[PDB]
Amino acid sequence: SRAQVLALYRAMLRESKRFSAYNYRTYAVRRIRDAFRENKNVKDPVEIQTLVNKAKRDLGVIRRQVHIGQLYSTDKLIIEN
Amino acid sequence: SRAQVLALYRAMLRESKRFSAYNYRTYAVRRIRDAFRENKNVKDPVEIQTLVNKAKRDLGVIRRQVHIGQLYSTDKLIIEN
Amino acid sequence: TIEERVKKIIGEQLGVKQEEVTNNASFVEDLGADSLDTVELVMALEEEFDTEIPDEEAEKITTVQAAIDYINGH
Amino acid sequence: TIEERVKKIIGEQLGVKQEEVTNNASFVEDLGADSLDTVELVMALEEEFDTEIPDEEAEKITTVQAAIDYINGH
Amino acid sequence: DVVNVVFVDRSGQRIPVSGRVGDNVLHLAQRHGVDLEGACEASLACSTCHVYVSEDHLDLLPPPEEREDDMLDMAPLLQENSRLGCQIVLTPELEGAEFTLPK
Amino acid sequence: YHKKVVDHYENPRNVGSLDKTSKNVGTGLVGAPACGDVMKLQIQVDEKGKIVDARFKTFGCGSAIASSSLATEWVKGKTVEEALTIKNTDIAKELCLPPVKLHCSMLAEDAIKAALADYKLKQE
Amino acid sequence: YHKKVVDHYENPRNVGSLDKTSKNVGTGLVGAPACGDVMKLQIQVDEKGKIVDARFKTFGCGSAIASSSLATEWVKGKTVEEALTIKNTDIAKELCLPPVKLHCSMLAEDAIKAALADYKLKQE
Amino acid sequence: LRPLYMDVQATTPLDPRVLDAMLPYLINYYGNPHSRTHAYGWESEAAMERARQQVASLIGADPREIIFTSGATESNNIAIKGVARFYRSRKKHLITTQTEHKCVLDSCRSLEAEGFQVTYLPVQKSGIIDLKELEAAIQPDTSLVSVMTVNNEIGVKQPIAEIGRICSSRKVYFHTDAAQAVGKIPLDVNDMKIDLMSISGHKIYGPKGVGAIYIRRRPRVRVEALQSGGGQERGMRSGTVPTPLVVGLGAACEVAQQEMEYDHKRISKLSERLIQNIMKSLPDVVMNGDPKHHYPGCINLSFAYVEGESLLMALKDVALSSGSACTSASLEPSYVLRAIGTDEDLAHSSIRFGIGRFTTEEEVDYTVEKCIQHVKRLREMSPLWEMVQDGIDLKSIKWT
Amino acid sequence: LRPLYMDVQATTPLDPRVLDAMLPYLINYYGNPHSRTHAYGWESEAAMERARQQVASLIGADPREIIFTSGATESNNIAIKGVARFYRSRKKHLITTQTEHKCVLDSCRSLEAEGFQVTYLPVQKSGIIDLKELEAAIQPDTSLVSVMTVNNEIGVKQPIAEIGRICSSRKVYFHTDAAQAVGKIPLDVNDMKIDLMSISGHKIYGPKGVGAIYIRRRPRVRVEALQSGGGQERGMRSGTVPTPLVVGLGAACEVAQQEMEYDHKRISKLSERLIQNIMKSLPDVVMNGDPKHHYPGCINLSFAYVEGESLLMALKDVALSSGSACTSASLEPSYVLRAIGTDEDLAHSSIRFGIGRFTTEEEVDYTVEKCIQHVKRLREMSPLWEMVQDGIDLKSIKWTQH
Ligand SMILES: *P(=O)(O)OCC(C)(C)[C@@H](O)C(=O)NCCC(=O)NCCSC(=O)CCCCCCCCCCC
Ligand SMILES: *P(=O)(O)OCC(C)(C)[C@@H](O)C(=O)NCCC(=O)NCCSC(=O)CCCCCCCCCCC
Ligand code: FES
Ligand SMILES: [Fe+2]
Ligand SMILES: [Fe+2]
Repeated sequence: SRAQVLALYRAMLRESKRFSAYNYRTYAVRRIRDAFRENKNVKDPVEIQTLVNKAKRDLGVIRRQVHIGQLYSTDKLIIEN
Repeated sequence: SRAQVLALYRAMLRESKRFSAYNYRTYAVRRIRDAFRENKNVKDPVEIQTLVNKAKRDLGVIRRQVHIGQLYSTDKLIIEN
Repeated sequence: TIEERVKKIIGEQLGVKQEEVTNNASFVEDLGADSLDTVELVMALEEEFDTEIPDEEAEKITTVQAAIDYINGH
Repeated sequence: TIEERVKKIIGEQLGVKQEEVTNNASFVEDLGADSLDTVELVMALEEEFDTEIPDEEAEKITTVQAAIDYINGH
Repeated sequence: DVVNVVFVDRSGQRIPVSGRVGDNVLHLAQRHGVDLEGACEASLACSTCHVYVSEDHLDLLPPPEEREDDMLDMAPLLQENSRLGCQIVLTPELEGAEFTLPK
Repeated sequence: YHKKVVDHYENPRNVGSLDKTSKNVGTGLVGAPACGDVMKLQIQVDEKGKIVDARFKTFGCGSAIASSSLATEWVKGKTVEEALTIKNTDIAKELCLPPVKLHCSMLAEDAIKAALADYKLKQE
Repeated sequence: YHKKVVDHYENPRNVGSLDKTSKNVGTGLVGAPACGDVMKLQIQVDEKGKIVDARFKTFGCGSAIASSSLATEWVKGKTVEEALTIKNTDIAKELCLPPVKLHCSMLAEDAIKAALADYKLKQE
Repeated sequence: LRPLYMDVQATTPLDPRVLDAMLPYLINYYGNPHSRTHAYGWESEAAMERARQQVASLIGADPREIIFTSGATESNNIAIKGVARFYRSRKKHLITTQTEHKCVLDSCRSLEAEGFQVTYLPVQKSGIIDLKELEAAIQPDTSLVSVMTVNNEIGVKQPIAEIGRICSSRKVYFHTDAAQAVGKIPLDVNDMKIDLMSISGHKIYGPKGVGAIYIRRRPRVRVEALQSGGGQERGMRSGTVPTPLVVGLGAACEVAQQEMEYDHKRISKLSERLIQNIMKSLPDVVMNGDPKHHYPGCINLSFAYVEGESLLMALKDVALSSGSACTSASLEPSYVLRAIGTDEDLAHSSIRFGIGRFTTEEEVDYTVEKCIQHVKRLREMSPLWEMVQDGIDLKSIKWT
Repeated sequence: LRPLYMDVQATTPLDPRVLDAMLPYLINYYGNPHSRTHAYGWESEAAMERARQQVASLIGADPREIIFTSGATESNNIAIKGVARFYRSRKKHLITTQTEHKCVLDSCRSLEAEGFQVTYLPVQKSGIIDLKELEAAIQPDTSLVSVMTVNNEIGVKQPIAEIGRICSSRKVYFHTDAAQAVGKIPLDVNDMKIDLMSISGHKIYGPKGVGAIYIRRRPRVRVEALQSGGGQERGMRSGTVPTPLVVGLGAACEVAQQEMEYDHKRISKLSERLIQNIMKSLPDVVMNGDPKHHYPGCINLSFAYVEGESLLMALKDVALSSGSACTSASLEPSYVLRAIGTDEDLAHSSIRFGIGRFTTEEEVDYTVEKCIQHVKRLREMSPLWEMVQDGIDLKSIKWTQH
């Protein structure tokens, strides 16, 4: 299931970088990377499947929130210049 | 005037027919039709332009809300069967 | 039957009672309908027959004969 | 220069001090990079150059030379 | 044209003071030493002329001005019988009125 | 609403009436203590001491309709002594009635008892 | 966030110090840190009797710094008698200070008066 | 498949325009309106002040007279308890109606337990108070008079302007609970001489958990604050003001002010349709409340010899409400229908129909058909119907 | 170009997961949770019970012990006033702290006008109450003790467990204001012997206008209801429950339980980063509060010889807060700083920094750089700095005016 996890990681990273807000984008990218690295050595397939399902639900939430934030967007932060 | 107003009417009706909710679809269609019916005999160009601006803003609101409702959709009503 | 379906749609949209509709009656001159009526009649045609009618052909659709020719051709 | 930019991107991604990257250094063995860092490197390559890498071609990108050839070809 | 009023200080002392019609309650205090500050001096901008009017005689006073009410809103220890001393003018109806100074 | 209550309303079991002039029919008609609940419960007895038919009509809540319907089902097929044993506890345990809903079961039991006493009084 | 107040804050004009050990220099220092706004306004009256230079250093809120800058601008190139004509009302009007921040304008007026008094007690 | 919603008196759906106005403050502008040092707080304060102006514009008043609350319950609590506690030294009497909402009635009961004297004015069989009884109930020590504008149970409108004229003649503060009237019937606090008004967000297609109270400044009405804290909202209601909720309230008030005349015409036509179609096909159906002073959006009908919750259970595809004592958690009968002199038999048979902004002729006709069929069914099931059709009078029959 | 947000103590941004949970109930599930006969009410009630269970799981309590409110202000009012009024026949004394939030202090002062006696416990220079003083302040007629968990101005942590064990020994109800501690530090009502707790929705990345109060059921704690009405929320808080708001609050609590261990670690490293870089580059900078019993997310620093509001005005690109009288609408100096023995000179120089879940290293570095340069600029503008560098003593210097 290595390929499935890698594809899910890639999709989660790609969708999170489309966040319009700076805080949400940075937090989502950092949290996804940290969460995937912290579970790198999990061996139990049941726990792996539970983590995969949690990541899928989080990906759906990220897609919806990214789009709705694109619908209602504001100016960039002073640090993004 | 005639051409632009007709095109705006068509776009508003098209966008309103895409509401996921029955409460929102029917009300939007009926309200658009009744408002274009009541403002058919206006002669002042300034009043016409103000009405077109109001309709443009309402079209933007309709597009955003229709998409958000498509993101968070639910079961059809008992009368839609 | 495309003829019957088009006549039914037009009659339901314009209140013509299904007898004042013919193959030579215009939407505005013969039947009582304005441009706002014509827009939803065309939208109802697009709803019943799945076809994205372009604006040019939509303005070309002014009569029942024109609508029937368009639907039969597409 | 594409040659400098690709190596520089790899230097940011893997923390290589800009010295370790060569034209024959692999991502996994030579440098510190698991699959999670390689996915992040491929995405960074897709960002610096607005070229989207297919998954089949992304699998082929395992060394610096593969990325260099892919970028020069496209 | 003499109207007699009673001043109750911050420490519950009734000080009988005699005044005439047309005087200002706030100025009728310092002349007889009742310790009302009235910093703004009838400018309706400080609300340190705060005073409690007796219940019976409160209804006789003319309605407070909008600026007087604006000052009264901020005034500490606000009560339903709270008025501003700078805006109270002695009248024959106000005989026997008692003015209590807020803490 | 509970599955059994919904089923007992949506599917009528013995909704009707029986001839009061008939000697072999006992009729009960009782009412709730603190609400507008009214049940009519009627039982029929054949030549021997067996209940062959029972009909109900209820003005009341859905739970009261369901209680009266279950009461007529349980009454049918028993005798007078076997039907005197039916309690509101059993009716409530069958319908899973919440605490606010025990009045319907008590009213159904009262209707059963009134119908049985009425049968005895007329058969005297 | 008034345009005039931050104008003087981001571009403060006469910030600095002057020689207290000078015959032709008056030094003002009013306010307390416990209160939260302290100003040091210094003037230099020339031989002609007309202020030629002015410097200030202010510890306090932004309106206080704007008031100090405006005071240094206004009292420069004027007579001492003309410098006394400056009131806190004029500074508040110019800076559009809300009633809560009039302490800054009054403090600036006291600083100007203190510098003038220092000159009037030193020139002899 | 979801059922139809005909319960707008309980709560209304959110208007898409209101949600479109709310979302930017739920996504980007999340600052505290009381933060005075940065742009986040500056823009939140600007949005709040605009929302306040919108509410004031709707009710015809000055923006400084508007205080945001968490709902009409808190608005009524503030009005009643604050007025009574502030004017306690001289005024110890309150006047309200027997048909008032439970928040008002419970505040009055608590104040009665607090040593106050409360008079509950009976209503006539039409739901309307007697102005002469109001004038005869006012004492020299009366503090407040509270009469709701539109009744949430039967939908009858009170003579608010006449009541306010009476109260201003007698020098008594007048509070009105307008949670069912704001954005539905014209309201002008100055023409009606209103001193306090309660407003609810989720009755006007706005967000839940937000409300407002109007307090008059000329002549100034004063209240004693109930929520302590840092003196927000001029010291009358402490705690952080929820910016998205107040923005939604302002958007709903503006949308209502624009849509009121069209909505009223549409709802009146639909209410005539529903009432006529129900009456023409079902005998022994009565409308609760007087039709001459009636808001058409709240319809209360009693279906004789049918129980309200059994009818509601039969109508599973329509969301409705009933005054039946069997729908209550505490087995409480309808005190409004007891006040307007309805028999208990017909009070257990009451069904409340709600027609709102998004109600359709399709929904109304479907509800009417379902009601007709299920009432016929339950009447064929009902022993009261049996006895009535069999030439028997309910009153003469003994009941145990 | 919008400024950076570093004011999480005032309010927090809405978490995208919380908004995702809220949106279905703002669009489709608009029913009244108290509607007993139709499906809209049933689904709203189910969502409300789910949110109640989420909050209870976060604070380690039973769901029946959770009552939804409109915020922590209302929760504090309910706790203090209801506990005082319910038991006033025998209990007429209350105990609280001088560094409490204004809702608690104002409720106590409004109870003083009602006939109650209130003791305001002083704090040490660290900001922590002395337990011996609390033990010595308890009377046989003491009703309630109210000590907040995390201070909203300086971020110090009180010994909640010890206070709860003392209150239980003396048979006194214990209330804690945890609006700055929920979802940030571990909380357990049973282990801390807490009888009442206040919770704020928008301090934990939830929606504004919603809160909760925990009321212990065994032993039973009873309050006198403040909001009259239809008897919703166990008769303790009447009115319609705002289903989207309580759903968002529950979602906020569930996210906080999952993310508290990571958030705390990275916020601690960011706070260490900020404090170390400001201290090593600016002399005469003092942190307010004990560094030992401190929550890293709330940092309060005093910059000597620079007024707080001017420094805030300089940092026009960073959203912050101060404790200066000049920032207050009534010229009110910070009473929390006065209670911890901060001299008046440094009270006007205090700046509050807030670090949350959505704060980046780049924001911290940018804020530190801007603060360093602007403090240097303002010190070069200050007369106090000029006198201090001259060798003069500000304390001995008498002040020509006030
Ligand atoms: P056709 O008969 O050839 O042409 C018809 C028209 C109306 C175009 C023609 O009679 C004409 O030229 N009339 C002159 C005046 C005019 O142009 N009227 C229309 C102006 S635009 C208008 O009326 C805007 C209406 C806004 C509706 C808002 C709906 C909001 C819905 C909200 C849902 C949430
Ligand atoms: P690479 O060396 O080839 O390794 C690849 C992997 C990790 C797949 C391989 O080493 C492996 O098989 N490891 C076994 C364990 C494993 O794969 N665990 C991963 C489980 S899925 C996971 O980590 C879920 C992460 C969920 C993050 C949710 C973030 C939500 C953010 C919300 C706010 C925006
Ligand atoms: S003296 Fe200031 S208000 Fe009367
Ligand atoms: Fe019942
Ligand atoms: Fe200042």
